[PDB]
Amino acid sequence: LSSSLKTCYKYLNQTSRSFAAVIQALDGEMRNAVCIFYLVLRALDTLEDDMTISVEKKVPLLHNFHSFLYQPDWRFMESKEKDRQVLEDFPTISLEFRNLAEKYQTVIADICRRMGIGMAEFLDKHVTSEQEWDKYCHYVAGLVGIGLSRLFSASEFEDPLVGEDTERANSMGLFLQKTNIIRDYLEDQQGGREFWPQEVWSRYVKKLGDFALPENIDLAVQCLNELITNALHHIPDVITYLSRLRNQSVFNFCAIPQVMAIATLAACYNNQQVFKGAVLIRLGQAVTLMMDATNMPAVKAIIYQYMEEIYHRIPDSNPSSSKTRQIISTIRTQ
Amino acid sequence: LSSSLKTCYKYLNQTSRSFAAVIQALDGEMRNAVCIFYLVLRALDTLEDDMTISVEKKVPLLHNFHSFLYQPDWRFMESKEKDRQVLEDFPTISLEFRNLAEKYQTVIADICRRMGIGMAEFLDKHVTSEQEWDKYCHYVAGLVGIGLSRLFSASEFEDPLVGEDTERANSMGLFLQKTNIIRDYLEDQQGGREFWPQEVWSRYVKKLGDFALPENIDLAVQCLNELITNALHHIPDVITYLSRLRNQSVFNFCAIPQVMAIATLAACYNNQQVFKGAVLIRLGQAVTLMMDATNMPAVKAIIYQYMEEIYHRIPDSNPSSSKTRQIISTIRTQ
Amino acid sequence: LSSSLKTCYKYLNQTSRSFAAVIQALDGEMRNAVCIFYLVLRALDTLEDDMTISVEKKVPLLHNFHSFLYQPDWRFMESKEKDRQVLEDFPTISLEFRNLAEKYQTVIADICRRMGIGMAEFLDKHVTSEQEWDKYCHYVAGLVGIGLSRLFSASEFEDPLVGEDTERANSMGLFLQKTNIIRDYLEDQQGGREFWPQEVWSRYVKKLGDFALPENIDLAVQCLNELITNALHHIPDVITYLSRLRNQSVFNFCAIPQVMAIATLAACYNNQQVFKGAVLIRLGQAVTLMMDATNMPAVKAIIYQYMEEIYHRIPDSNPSSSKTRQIISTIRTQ
Amino acid sequence: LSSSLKTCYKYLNQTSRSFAAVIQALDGEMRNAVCIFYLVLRALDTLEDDMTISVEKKVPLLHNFHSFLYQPDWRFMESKEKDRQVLEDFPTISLEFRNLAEKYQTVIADICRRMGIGMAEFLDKHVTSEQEWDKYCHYVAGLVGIGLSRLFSASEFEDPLVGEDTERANSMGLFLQKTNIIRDYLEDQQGGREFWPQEVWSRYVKKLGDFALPENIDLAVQCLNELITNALHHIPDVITYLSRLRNQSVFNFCAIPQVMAIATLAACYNNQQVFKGAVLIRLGQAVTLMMDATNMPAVKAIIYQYMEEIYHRIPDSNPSSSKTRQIISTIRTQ
Amino acid sequence: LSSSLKTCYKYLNQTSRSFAAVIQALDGEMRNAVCIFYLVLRALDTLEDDMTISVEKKVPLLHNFHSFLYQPDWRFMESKEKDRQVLEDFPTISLEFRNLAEKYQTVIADICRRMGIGMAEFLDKHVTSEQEWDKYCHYVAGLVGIGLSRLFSASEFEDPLVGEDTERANSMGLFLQKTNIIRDYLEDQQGGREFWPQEVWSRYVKKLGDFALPENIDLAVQCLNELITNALHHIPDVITYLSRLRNQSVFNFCAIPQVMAIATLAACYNNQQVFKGAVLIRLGQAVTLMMDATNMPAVKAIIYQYMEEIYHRIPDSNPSSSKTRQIISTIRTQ
Amino acid sequence: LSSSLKTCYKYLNQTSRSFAAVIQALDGEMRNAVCIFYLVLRALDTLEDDMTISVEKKVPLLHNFHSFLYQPDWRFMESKEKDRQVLEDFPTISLEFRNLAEKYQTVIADICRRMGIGMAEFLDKHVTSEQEWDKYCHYVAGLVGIGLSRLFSASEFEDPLVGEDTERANSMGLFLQKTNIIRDYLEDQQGGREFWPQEVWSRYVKKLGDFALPENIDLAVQCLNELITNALHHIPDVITYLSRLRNQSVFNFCAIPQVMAIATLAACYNNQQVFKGAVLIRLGQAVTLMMDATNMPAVKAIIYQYMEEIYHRIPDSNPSSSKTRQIISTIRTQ
Ligand SMILES: CCCCCCCCCC[n+]1ccn(CC(P(=O)([O-])O)P(=O)(O)O)c1
Repeated sequence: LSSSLKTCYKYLNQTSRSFAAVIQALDGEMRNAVCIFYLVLRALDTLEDDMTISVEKKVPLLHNFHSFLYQPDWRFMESKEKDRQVLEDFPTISLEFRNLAEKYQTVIADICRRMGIGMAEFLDKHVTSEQEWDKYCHYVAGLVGIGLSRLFSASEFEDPLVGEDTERANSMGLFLQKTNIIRDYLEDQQGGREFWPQEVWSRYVKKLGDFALPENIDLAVQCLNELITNALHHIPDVITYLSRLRNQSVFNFCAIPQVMAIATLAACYNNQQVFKGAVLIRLGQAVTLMMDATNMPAVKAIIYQYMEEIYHRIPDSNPSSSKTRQIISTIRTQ
Repeated sequence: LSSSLKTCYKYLNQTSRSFAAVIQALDGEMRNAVCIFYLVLRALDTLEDDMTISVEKKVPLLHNFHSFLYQPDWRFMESKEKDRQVLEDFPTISLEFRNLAEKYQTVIADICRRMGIGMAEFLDKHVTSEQEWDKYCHYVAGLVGIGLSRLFSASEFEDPLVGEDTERANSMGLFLQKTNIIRDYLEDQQGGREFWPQEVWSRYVKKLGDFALPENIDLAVQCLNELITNALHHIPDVITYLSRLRNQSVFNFCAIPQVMAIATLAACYNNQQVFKGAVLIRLGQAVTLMMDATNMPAVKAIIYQYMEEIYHRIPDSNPSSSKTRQIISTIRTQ
Repeated sequence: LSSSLKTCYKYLNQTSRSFAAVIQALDGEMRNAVCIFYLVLRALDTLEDDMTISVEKKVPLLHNFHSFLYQPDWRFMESKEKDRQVLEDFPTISLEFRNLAEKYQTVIADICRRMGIGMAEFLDKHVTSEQEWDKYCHYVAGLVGIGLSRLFSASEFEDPLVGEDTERANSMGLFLQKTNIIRDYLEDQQGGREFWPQEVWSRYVKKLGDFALPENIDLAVQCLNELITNALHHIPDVITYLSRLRNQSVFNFCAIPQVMAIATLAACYNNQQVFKGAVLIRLGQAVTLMMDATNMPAVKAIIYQYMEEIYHRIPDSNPSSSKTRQIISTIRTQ
Repeated sequence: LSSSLKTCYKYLNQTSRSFAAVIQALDGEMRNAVCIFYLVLRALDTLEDDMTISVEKKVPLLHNFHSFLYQPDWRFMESKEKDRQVLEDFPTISLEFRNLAEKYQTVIADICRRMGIGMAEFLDKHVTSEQEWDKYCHYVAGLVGIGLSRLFSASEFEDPLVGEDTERANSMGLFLQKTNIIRDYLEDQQGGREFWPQEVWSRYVKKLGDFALPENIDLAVQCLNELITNALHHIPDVITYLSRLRNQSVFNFCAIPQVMAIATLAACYNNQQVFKGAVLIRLGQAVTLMMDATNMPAVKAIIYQYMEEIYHRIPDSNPSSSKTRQIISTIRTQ
Repeated sequence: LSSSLKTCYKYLNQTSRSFAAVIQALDGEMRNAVCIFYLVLRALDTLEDDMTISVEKKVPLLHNFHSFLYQPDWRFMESKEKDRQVLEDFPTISLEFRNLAEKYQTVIADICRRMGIGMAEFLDKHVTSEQEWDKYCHYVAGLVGIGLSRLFSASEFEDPLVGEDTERANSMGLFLQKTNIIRDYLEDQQGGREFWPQEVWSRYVKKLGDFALPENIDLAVQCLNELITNALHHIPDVITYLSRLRNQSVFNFCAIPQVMAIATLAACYNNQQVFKGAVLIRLGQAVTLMMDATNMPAVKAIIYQYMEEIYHRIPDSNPSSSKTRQIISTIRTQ
Repeated sequence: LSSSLKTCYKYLNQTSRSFAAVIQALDGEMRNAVCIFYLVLRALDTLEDDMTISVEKKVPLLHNFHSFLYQPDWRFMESKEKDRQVLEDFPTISLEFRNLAEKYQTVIADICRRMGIGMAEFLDKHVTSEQEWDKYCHYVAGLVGIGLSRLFSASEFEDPLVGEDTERANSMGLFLQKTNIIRDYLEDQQGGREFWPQEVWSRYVKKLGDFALPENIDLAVQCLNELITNALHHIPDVITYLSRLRNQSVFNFCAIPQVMAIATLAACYNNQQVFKGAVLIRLGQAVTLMMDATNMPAVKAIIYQYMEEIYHRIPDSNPSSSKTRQIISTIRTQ
């Protein structure tokens, strides 16, 4: 019907290779709510990425983005980023945002407000400590998990307990983000962006860029393995979060991406290829090829299979070997 | 128990490459009702297929087929087709037909009667307009969908609405038949049959067979895309139909073929391979590799994913490009 | 919490390539109960396998194994088998066994007692009759299915009937054991172990080992098909058992191995490769690659498909051909 | 099966009028856990109650009571209290405690250690301030609510948030205790124990025992009303707590006592009978006489009705009148 | 939060002795929506009540009441009725009305309009025919059931069919209103209000008020029984309606009142007390004393028991004996 | 609609003091199916009760009763029993029976047959051993439970596992029957019928009627307790049976009768009143007066409370005492 809503779903598919389908498969009111949430977040993220926008011009844009949702004519025409159209045709997006029930608007605007402050905070600095890593990931992904959880509950398709558990919801976002940051080292490196925590990579090399030098491959993998081990600590929370869900369309939406990130970490673990090029995500063992990620018991088994894929490859010599076995042990035994 | 019922199930597995498994997995009374229904339709389809049966003899056979279901000793012994066994031993099958609850008999006979009349009508002509294309598919597949739907409701395993909404049920069949007709262009051409609507292909070449000529590949593909674009229009109905199902065994039976057809059309889209041989039914992206077609939400996501696969390949120079984008856009927004 | 329980799960993953994942996915109490059960069975199985332990020395260990579960310090340090770790660190396993609720201990201890008795029984004899084959399989697998079934009922996650029907539960074990025995012919031969029932292979050759000879390949496949035909008889019971399950985690745990077994039999049927090396278990038709083994209707479909995969490869000449067709027919018509 | 567990349930019934039935009705694991938890707390409570034991001998016992749980032979044979049997045959109870899953053991032991510390602390003093009243109630009731919530979560029959939100769990306990303390004024005076906050009753009389004086009945009722108004403040939390529950057996166990407590408070409100004898708990209005406390909405309705029963009888002349009306309004509106 | 909303709930508990509790127990948005709806209906009803308000001054107030919802300052200070508080502080109510999601406002406003119209229409006449009785009940209660039903569907806590089947919803209001009109005969007569249909009572006496004269007690009871029999015809629709509800909080809200109405009719049937004083609503047999009205099957059982309580007390010589038996027979059999 | 069906429901209410309401509350096809099943069962029982019918005339009526269901004009106008109307108007009943789906007919027919056979057998003898007592109860109550269970499963409102479990369905029946037999001793004696197992009452008195003698009150009570103790042994099965149920209407129907019987036994236990006059069924403690029997945990709680009510009154001086405690402790610990 609505031509503007049509445009939004067009944008959703243009900017989301890996979420559009599951988003469109969401039950009732969640469909549009999550679609709109994805688009405005996409716009806020594009603003953050655009390095052609000076920091002093970017801070206000990020700080006041949540208010733009209520400015019918607001738009940004100076972006040179690839997803710039959601910024250039933002009026069509904010229009549909204002068409959403108020309970959804409140959540989306709140997350944008907080995300903007968070992104602005890290514009002038690099992630140093692992604690700072969690903070950054909390700002660009954790809040997304929290926001989404609140939309699920406000829609009534999910229990109020889902949106209430902000800790676990934050973990869902932290896990996906860390996995992406780890996987995209080379890509981010070649792009002038540094996301790997400094207090970690500085124990291996002088400059993050050195992991890009073939003569430092050994040290690079060791660091890679330490970061992966860090990310695995979020899996217990992920499993707890998914176990609470009761709506199938919501379960598929939340589970598939977590399982893909896990498959991603398994393929990247102790993999020199992370620093040479792209890594191929292989489908799995025999038991996995018999199930898919659409029921909780099956999701656990698929995760456990991937954990052993890793556990099996842990080199006694890796300086994170014990930590890696420990967290995988915890995941198995829980 | 019954040896004749056993023989029936033997013939089902011998004559149904892709439906036998799901049919045998159907709950209660539906199992036998659908088994027999499949057997008589296959027998009817074989009569129509056999080019060694003169039109003079064929017309009466197709018109009166439905009544043979009531004649204990009727059988045909002159078929040369591969599945002739269901015809030569029709008494065994007709015997089991008469054992079904009267309510299922009504549906089965009614569909055979209408289908036979329909097949007789197309013995002396080819499909011309797109309207005739729908009419033809209605007779050989649409009615099959209507029949099955009415059986589902009659058995009470599915809501009355399932059997009542004949339009949606018809679409389910039309989508599969059109998809198969598109896929099998080359196999049918070498077989002496023409199913592609003449009013569509005549606007590209002079004879349908011209598409098999390496020098016409481009026009051939433009026609392929137009027809695929025609088939895509049934998807909203397929989704509506599937979303109404409540029985797991019925859901698997109905959803599996649909998703298969959809992946098939995605693989054929703008693919020149359609005119050189058989086409690869890929595997999917990552989001799909983690989902199977057993719950509505997952099916929607898989369908939406295949829709994007097609959307990504729509060349701007294709004369149907705008139409193809249009229908996909509607499927996303609904 | 407990580090001993963690060690147990470490052992589970070290000794079980294909069960660990689905075992860890079991709901609540069944998780640790099945884990521990798997581990004690594995310890008992290892003692049994060890050919460096004389029969006189071995018998008392098998007979009293169930009692060692209550000897806090008991362990066995003289094994050279691959999984000896579970025997050498048995106190860690029995400690957790004694932590399980008493109702579970009773079931596990009872199965261990009866299994040791049976295992002792066969230390000095080979399998002769087919009836002896069922008894041996009952001892090393059938009882496992009965034990597990009693754990499911006692946990209340499954109906009281699952545990009470020892016959259906027994068939579950027999089917997996027979399938493995059939598949591992060559590996067992080169190991000095013989499990194919003598009365069956003797009607084809003088020494079971002759099947390993290239010149007897024809008689080999014939024996292979007769045994496979024997195994198929448990499938009706397998299906009955699975259709009573109501817990999803227990369903995945029970269904997946049975399906893998069936896929294996289909692959081995009329295959010379069984006598030359490892057999490649391949994908499946189209209808199967669309579904996974996590819902009863889908499992039925998957099974029916493999049945037809065997059925239509049955050589007219084969001595069992008519037996094979008859059981498959019974499986479909039920 | 085991007579020691049978014996435990025997003691559970001898020592609990209003809990034994609902406790035995708890699903799976929670049954024995809560049963044992109840028995040990009853044993601890019996020691504390016994004025026959000297303070310097009682303190160490209360402090180390948690440790006896691990001492197979520990037992107390010098008590004169009615429920002395649980102390005399503690080995039976501790044996079963040690048979519970470790996760339950640590929760129970932890609560017993903390409860003992608080109990010892209040041996030589009475409740002065209202803040002290919460503290005393925390030690003898709040912690039980926290302990039970942790057990519910650990059993997985309830959400992780139930065991995490110790504040809400605490309120469940404080509400029941305060109510009982308010109700049992007379009974306690005649027993030599003082539980009404001195800082509260002191503003009305000179000695708590004066409310027992006919001539002071009016000051009494006013103090009664002030304390009840204090208790009514835990209701919002009680509603928050009960709203998170998803297991019916746990819901019954938690909701029934809360509702009875609220009925008791409504009956005692501005009732002189409190200072004369036992107060009878009425029938409830018409709306409540068609609803039982087994589903949250019904429980809410029941609670709201009792709130009105109290709101209707608030005397303007009462000094707490405004406060009372306020808390009720907050409960109504949330 | 909002002090105005707080005030609204205070008035709800002031003006509604029997709906306040279940309204406050409604889930999410239905809570405030229904509370406000009740308040505005109460104000409209109180205007209509005030005899101190001349006809030509009242008619406008009734017709334009639906508009005062949007007049921020609108308020009436000349009422003497007991619930005058809601008219004097109407802006507070109207304010909260405007805070509701428009989809709710739309429903409420539409009902207040159609209600004021009908109310106006009856200001100068009495109820003559039975058809006119239905019309009057439609206006003061039927429309209410429609409005509430439409609020439920718009909240989506209930299926769309609920707000769709206006006839069934109308029946809900008609059953309650008739029951109350029957029950409050004396109270209404003493107030100068006559709601019993003249075409029914004039067959017994000359003036409806004569039923208040002890000498006409027998005739009064006969008429009483005729009207009750009339009311019973709405029961089939009440059961149908309730059976479609899916939200527990909505079910309690709807079922409790209906069950209390049926119990009231049962107590009033062939009961002289109706004309002497008030009637006590009876416990219930033994089967009912074992269930509450919170689940459909239980509600049906309660309803059937009350029908039998009536059926057994039907006097053969009663003028409606056959009609009464007929409808109760219809109810049992459906 | 059907006037014959209406008449059927009139007889249900006429002949069934307690079950009518809950039977009419059953979902869909179970309603009529169970109503009709109750009527035929009542007719068949009335034939048996009629002592004016000679044994040689009675026997054939019983054995062939099951065939009368298909004999349209069959009826019996010679009964003097109070419920004779069901026999005289049997054609109305047999008519509606034949309107029931064939699946329901089979069960009812099958049950009547087997029940008639069993009733004939006991026409000339008395219940001797307790094993005989179970046999009799099996024929007049147990089979009813087996039938109902099958009707539930056949209707598909209850899982197939309910119909299958015959031993527990039997226990359900045996418990009610034994309970009524124990309660109606006096009434059965003054009626010339003896049902207490001779082998048990013979160890107390010479003639079962002696218990009616005030001089044997002590031996009477003792015998009473020994029988009640006997009955209690069915409770574990009763609890297991109900725990399996999933449909609410079926649950109320099954649960309520069992709770009443339990309450009955509780009131009768060690109560002389049994031999003097009608026994009264008490309220039930505080906790129970808070729950109804519509959810399994509440039912367990109710049962457990009544069990305590009996355990409390077990006199050490009784000779069954140990047996009584033993069984109750088992019902509690399981
Ligand atoms: C599967 C749940 C039901 C299993 C038991 C079904 C048979 C019950 C046998 C007891 N029985 C015998 C006579 N009655 C009639 C009973 P009623 O219809 O309420 O008059 P009651 O006189 O109250 O005991 C019941």
